[PDB]
Amino acid sequence: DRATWKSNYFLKIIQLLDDYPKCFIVGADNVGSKQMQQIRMSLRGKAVVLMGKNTMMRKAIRGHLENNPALEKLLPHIRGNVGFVFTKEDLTEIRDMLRANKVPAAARAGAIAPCEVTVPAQNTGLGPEKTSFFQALGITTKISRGTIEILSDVQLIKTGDKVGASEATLLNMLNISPFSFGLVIQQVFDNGSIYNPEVLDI
Amino acid sequence: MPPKFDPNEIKVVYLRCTGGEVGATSALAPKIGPLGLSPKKVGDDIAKATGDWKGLRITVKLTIQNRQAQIEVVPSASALIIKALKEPPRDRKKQKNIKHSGNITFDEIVNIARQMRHRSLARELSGTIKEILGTAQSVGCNVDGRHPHDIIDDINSGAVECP
Amino acid sequence: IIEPSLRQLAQKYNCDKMICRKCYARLHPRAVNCRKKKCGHTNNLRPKKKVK
Amino acid sequence: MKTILSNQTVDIPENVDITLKGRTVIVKGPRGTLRRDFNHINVELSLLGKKKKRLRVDKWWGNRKELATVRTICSHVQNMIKGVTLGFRYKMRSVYAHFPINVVIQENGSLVEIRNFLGEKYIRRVRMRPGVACSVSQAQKDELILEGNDIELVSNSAALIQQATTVKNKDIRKFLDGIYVSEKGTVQQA
RNA sequence: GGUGGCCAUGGAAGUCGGAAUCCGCUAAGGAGUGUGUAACAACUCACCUGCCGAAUCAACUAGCCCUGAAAAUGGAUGGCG
Ligand SMILES: [Mg+2]
Ligand SMILES: [Zn+2]
Repeated sequence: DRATWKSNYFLKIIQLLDDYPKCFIVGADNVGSKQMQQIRMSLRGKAVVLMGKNTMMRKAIRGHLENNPALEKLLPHIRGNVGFVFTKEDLTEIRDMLRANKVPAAARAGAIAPCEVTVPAQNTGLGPEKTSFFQALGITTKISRGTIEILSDVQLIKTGDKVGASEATLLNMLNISPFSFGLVIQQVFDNGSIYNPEVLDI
Repeated sequence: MPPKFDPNEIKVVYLRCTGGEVGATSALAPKIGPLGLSPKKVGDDIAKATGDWKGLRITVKLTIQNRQAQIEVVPSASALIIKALKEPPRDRKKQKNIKHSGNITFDEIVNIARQMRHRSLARELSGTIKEILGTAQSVGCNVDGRHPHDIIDDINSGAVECP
Repeated sequence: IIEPSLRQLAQKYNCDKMICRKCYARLHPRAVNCRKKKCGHTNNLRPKKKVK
Repeated sequence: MKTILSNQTVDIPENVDITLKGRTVIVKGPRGTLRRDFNHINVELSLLGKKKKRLRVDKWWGNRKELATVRTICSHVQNMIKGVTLGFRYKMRSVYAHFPINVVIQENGSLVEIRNFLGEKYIRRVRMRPGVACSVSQAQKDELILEGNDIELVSNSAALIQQATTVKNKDIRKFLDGIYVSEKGTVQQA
């Protein structure tokens, strides 16, 4: 292992940067080895997932080929766990939408993201009293026979504001599963273009 | 099975291995079997009739529950079939020269083996599994007058007929 | 009796230790070397015995 | 081999004002003032950053074993800064099978009073050092909070009661009782 | 993962022990370093990633000191040091 086997990987990345002009930059922060086995067979008709390491900053050395330019805009995104998924048949969003499977969900304290999180005034179904994660904050609740309700509603936390630990743990007890977007898609490249998942991009 | 002790059919799965005749030494499943409304004896000896007329060299064994019905299917395991692809059955009370015996062809019967490898493998189509289940040997040693050893390097068949 | 996270606090402080085979001196888990001048700074270490 | 130079800059925050009397560093921030002498270690402590931005410790004609110490001074200074901005908090959770360790602070910090560890009649007493305010916690059951500016002082004092509470002539694999440190942190976190 | 792989069944599905003994997904994961587990799991370690920024590591071999190193009227580099 590793002056030859290294110099081997180099010839397979340089191949799919030429042959495959459609590039999907994927974030796999949480993943299993049996997970990827299944994602590659569920997309065997279509895509080619390519997993490497630091060296992915060798778009420079295909760009060095006295040849390609716009590969400079691929530079800021080879950072903090990333792989690319090269595909012939793309065709825009429509294969990209069917990829989004079950997952986070999750939700953790110290996070920020997506939109205004709501908990429609629905009857919870947790064990009785269990009102202490509501009583700690402030929502109007009642024991109608046995199980618990919220008899009112509002947005708990708004966009840009931090989610506390007690307001995170109560949301994942309720089954309401928001704040997430990891193993899915980070930034597309299609012909020197700069897409942005805030939302036209799909 | 869910807030209060419910069910709603019985279509629940349990898997077992091993098999001489059946069991019966104050034993079968228990733990999973008893609470479940099955038994230890009738749904034991009906596991004979289906896991029989030749299996007597260890098995894998999925038993599907329906109310108190235990369906005794023999789901084929990759090495179990390659032990039953042998110059086969000597069985028990000799045996004695042991089960490292090892000489058995399976030239296209390993094709039929890698065919009956139902789903499991998440497969590149034959030409790689042909080598996965060809490489898992210890008994036989490949095709009439060869060794697995040198099939691994190549396989000028199967490839474009299995896709 | 004694809650798991609570226990494995005390364990951290009395049980997971290396120990010198020469001087019986008690050492942290990472030790590749003893502290003591008496044994001659040995390297002959073993884990402290986990109670059955 | 003597190494011509080794050095290190500590990045001092806008809150605090260190002012070194020759070698002796004094530090005053929000919380209080600390002092410490490096009248042993023998280095050159400059305060190069104007406005007041850098402590820089030199070391200079130093062989290996004094080069070590460049970084250790550099530490007891950060460790002061964290102490006089934030202030430290060591938590220590009492642990047992059976006899409830029965703690009771008794002037302000100062006297930490321990009946009943392992059914023992002798009531262990422990002094804190100056500037160390012990206090029995809330929001948790068997748990002390040792607050102070000085790491040195706060962690003898943890250790004093952590060590005052030791069993003898037993299996301390089995007899896992006493008071011990669970969480070294700060008062304010930022 | 193919996978209660094979031997061993007393359990050893990676693991009291051994022949062995390699493919897929590959990224990379040894048919396994261990914990431990009746066996698993659960955990861990190889392998491989994420984050950081430039020197790092291992076995020898020598120099100097430390240990091995324990004796009886009090105590001798000559003493003082
Ligand atoms: Mg005793
Ligand atoms: Zn020692």
